[PDB]
Amino acid sequence: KKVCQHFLSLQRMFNNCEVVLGNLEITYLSFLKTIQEVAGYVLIALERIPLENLQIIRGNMYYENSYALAVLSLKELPMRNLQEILHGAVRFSNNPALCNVESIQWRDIVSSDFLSNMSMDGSCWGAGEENCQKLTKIQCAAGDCLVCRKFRDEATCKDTCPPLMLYNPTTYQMDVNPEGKYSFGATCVKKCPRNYVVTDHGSCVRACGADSYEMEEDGVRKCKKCEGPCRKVCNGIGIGEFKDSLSINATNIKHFKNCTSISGDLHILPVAFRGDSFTHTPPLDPQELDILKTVKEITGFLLIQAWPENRTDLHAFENLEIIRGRTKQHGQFSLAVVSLNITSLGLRSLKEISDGDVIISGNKNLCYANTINWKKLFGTSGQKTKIISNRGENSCKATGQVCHALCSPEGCWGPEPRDCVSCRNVSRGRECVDKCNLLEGEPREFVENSECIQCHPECLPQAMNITCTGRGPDNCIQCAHYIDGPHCVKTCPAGVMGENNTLVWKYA
Amino acid sequence: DIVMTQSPLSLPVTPGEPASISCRSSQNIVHNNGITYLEWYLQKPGQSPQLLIYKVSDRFSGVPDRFSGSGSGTDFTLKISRVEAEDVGVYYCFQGSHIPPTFGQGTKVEIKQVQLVQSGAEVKKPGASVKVSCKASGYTFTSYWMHWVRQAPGQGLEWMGNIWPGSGGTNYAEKFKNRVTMTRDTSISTAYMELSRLRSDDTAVYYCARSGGPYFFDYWGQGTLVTVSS
Ligand SMILES: *[C@@H]1O[C@H](CO)[C@@H](O[C@@H]2O[C@H](CO)[C@@H](O)[C@H](O)[C@H]2NC(C)=O)[C@H](O)[C@H]1NC(C)=O
Ligand SMILES: *[C@@H]1O[C@H](CO)[C@@H](O[C@@H]2O[C@H](CO)[C@@H](O)[C@H](O)[C@H]2NC(C)=O)[C@H](O)[C@H]1NC(C)=O
Ligand SMILES: *[C@@H]1O[C@H](CO)[C@@H](O)[C@H](O)[C@H]1NC(C)=O
Ligand SMILES: *[C@@H]1O[C@H](CO)[C@@H](O)[C@H](O)[C@H]1NC(C)=O
Repeated sequence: KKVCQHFLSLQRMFNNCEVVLGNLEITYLSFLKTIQEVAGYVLIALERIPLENLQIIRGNMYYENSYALAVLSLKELPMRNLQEILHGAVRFSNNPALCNVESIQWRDIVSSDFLSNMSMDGSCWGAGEENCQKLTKIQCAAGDCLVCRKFRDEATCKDTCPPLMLYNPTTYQMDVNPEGKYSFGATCVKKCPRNYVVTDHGSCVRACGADSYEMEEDGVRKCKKCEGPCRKVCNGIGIGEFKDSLSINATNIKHFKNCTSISGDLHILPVAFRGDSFTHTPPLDPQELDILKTVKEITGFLLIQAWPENRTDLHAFENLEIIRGRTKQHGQFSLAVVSLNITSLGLRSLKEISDGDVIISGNKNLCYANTINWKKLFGTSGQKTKIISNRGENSCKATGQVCHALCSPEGCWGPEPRDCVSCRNVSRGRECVDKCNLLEGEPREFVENSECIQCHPECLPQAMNITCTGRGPDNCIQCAHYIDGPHCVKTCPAGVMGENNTLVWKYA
Repeated sequence: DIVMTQSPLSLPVTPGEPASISCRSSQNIVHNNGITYLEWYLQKPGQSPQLLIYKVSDRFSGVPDRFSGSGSGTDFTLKISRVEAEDVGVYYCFQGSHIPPTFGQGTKVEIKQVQLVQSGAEVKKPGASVKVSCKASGYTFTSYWMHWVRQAPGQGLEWMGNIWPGSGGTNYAEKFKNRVTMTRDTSISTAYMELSRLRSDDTAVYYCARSGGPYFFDYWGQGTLVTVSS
């Protein structure tokens, strides 16, 4: 069954389109004959247009509001099968030339949406007396139903396709479904066909790039949630449209919105904040630097020569972790933070400087730069830092500008416990607390390879021994909430699916 | 280029009078970003040009409020409510919105720290090459475009190109695309200008102006006159 979404384009794309997952947007010559069911609304804007096999209009989308059958300004338009418009209101307006349609009622083709049924310009339906309205009401809708209410796998009608994953009482866990079927359009599919992906809902779609990302866990591409900002290859300063750009001014800015993996080498320069007259760019607003907070990888060198004076650290690069030196400044340096006014270095994420060296000079008020052990950051043995001309180490120690004692001697990007390459005790995600909340604390987390991992929220804290041995409801040792078998769960499974989608009562 | 025609030419003004110089552009001085790059550069007789109205109607720091400017579309003008001996000189209605900057004809008004040190004046022969140096001190050299403006005698200022000391990128003008070479020595902070294939009409004063933030040629060099004849 061909599936689709100027006129000639849709004319040659709807030539077959037995079932349309989008909308019958026939706008502005008899190219369609077998459009059985449309999963959406029908933007039909014309005299001789069969539309004979159009049976169902699901109204997944609308022109303005509940506009299922939108028309305007078609006597020979026999939509004789258009006898049930599901979840939509017929917008059958401005029909001056349409004939034989006035005699037939326009409401039985709709169900429970007569409030939004306005119409203005026993009984036969369309052109020619050979066709009839074929009343059936005054679960099949348009006329083992031929067309189902929600989902028709092969011949049967179902409100929901068999889920791709099914609870298994044998393993005391919610498992995958051996008979798992992806709900593609109105038909369940053992495997998602037409090279489509596995959407969060289970409804196969060919574009899941909005608020999500594409991931291949099995033989079929599957769309998963965009963990923070997901991957977005983006051109850097010197490669691409910015080939001859000299910095991230107020022109190439925004072009870096949600740009995660910069494919070039960023050129933060004083000319960016001052603005450049020759290149016709206005001064860069310091608040616009938060656009660069999305960067997590630079396959080049991150050169920073100017920062807003109201900012005491590199907050715009707090998510920058990689500075892979495919292109290097002066052939030696990848991170080139030079002559800034940063009190703390601020690169609390920076963990992998692969190729180039590091020069951190002119930071008259940055002390923690020398404290870091940069042998861990370097990815090769030919790299050596050039941290000189910073704030005096002796004066820094005397003034107390030394980071927390709750940090490993490995170093630190700043005074806050968030900014520390390694911490003396265990670490709570971004930060590193004095100790995990093993016995005292609200999060009541647990130690995992020297890292605080908060226990599953549906397990109650234990005030005698450790709150939970491992992450997840199973490993929690105390559970005031209900428990499913030997594991913890939110509530007992009641409305679940079994061998034939049976409601497993389970236990009380 | 853009013909920056000026309504008055060599206009003489008596002191204490509202002088007005109107300059019109062949094309609309309006850029995509929406800011009109129109500037009025004071060039005192035998002196490096200095900016006055950094915009169509703004004012350069250190320039008194006596100078004013107003205009829209293609028609612009400059207003000088009070004129003194200082206001004497040549005013160049400059445009930056168009890719090649172009100065006006030159309305010579008459009567009816950072410093860029240039080289010395030299006299060469046609077909030779003249390197023109411009030492830069007082600012971060690899942070400002090193523009290379020229002023042919008996003619308005003609742009010839620039160079970015940070990366060495140069943008020669179309008339000088295949004739000139703009280099620089970062270690010792000068930018040179090797103009090869000198010609009879190539005599000019090659100012090494420095592009500012929202205005062009914020600073300038003294000017290296290069007279060439056979
Ligand atoms: C501001 O960024 C823009 C690009 O966003 C740069 O403008 C480019 O300049 C080069 C020549 O230098 C032209 O070939 C490109 O067409 C320009 N691009 C656009 C979009 O106009 C500009 O150089 C940057 N300014 C600074 C000071 O770095
Ligand atoms: C550049 O760095 C200096 C030193 O870190 C900043 O100086 C501090 O500014 C804050 C904000 O007013 C004052 O409360 C401190 O007393 C200053 N410390 C000293 C002793 O200098 C300075 O503010 C930064 N630049 C600008 C202009 O923000
Ligand atoms: C990135 O975030 C911006 C915020 O304006 C958004 O418009 C854009 O769609 C996002 N890109 C993604 C999620 O790929
Ligand atoms: C964890 O913190 C405690 C309390 O400050 C301290 O005694 C202990 O040594 C720390 N553990 C380490 C550093 O491994």
